Amino acid sequence: GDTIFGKIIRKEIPAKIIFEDDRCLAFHDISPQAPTHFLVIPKKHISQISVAEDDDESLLGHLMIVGKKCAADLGLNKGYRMVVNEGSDGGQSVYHVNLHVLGGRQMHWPPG
Amino acid sequence: RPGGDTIFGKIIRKEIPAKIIFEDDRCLAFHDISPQAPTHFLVIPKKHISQISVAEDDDESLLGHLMIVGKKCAADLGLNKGYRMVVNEGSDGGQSVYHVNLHVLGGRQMHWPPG
Ligand SMILES: Nc1ncnc2c1ncn2[C@@H]1O[C@H](COP(=O)(O)NCCc2c[nH]c3ccccc23)[C@@H](O)[C@H]1O
Ligand SMILES: [Cl-]
Repeated sequence: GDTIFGKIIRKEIPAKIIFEDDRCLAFHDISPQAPTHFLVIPKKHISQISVAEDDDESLLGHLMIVGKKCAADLGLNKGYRMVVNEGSDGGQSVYHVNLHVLGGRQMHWPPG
Repeated sequence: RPGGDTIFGKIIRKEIPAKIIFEDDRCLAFHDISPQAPTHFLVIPKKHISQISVAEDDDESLLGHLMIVGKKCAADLGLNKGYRMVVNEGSDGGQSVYHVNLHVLGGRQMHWPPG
């Protein structure tokens, strides 16, 4: 079913958009866990990484390339952490695939 | 040398031991020596890329392949309740081996924030 991230893609509710193309959208997370914390999501509604199809491989990599380019544009020259959550144990909060990018502070270990 | 001389390049060339889960022409999945969850493994490209910040545009398929392999390995390992994937960049990310590596962690509740 639809999620709040679908509404964001459709521009029905506001978000602070960082980057957009024909197949993905990057925007700041509304509940930031670091001084910079944004999401990169595909426009295709893949609900979770566990159901991603083989044909989605380059799209998923595109999310990471967009994410790293956005991180550089946002000044994260000391580094950052990328996260994808799956399911209950993964703490996934929205059932639309989303790549978190967090930086601007030391990220710790374990990663949750 | 194919893979470079980080410890992950050594693992790729079978020069240092690893507990391998899956291997193909593009990548390798193997268990982390310092697990942070009951299941904790890594998926790495066989092509040496030092860190995500220097990945090239044409690396998209390879990077996505790491995630597809990661999720397939997670299912094969019975992580039916979910898992977390992590890629660390640089000092603030906590990167400690400069060869791109995707962590897959599961078998317990992961917490927020992710470090
Ligand atoms: N022979 C070997 N066989 C198998 N695994 C090995 C290994 N040799 C090292 N490994 C693992 O390779 C991973 C590298 O992951 P990152 O570069 O993302 N650093 C994250 C940790 C961190 C190190 N310092 C930090 C500081 C802050 C946050 C996180 C960290 C670690 O989990 C190691 O256990
Ligand atoms: Cl999530």
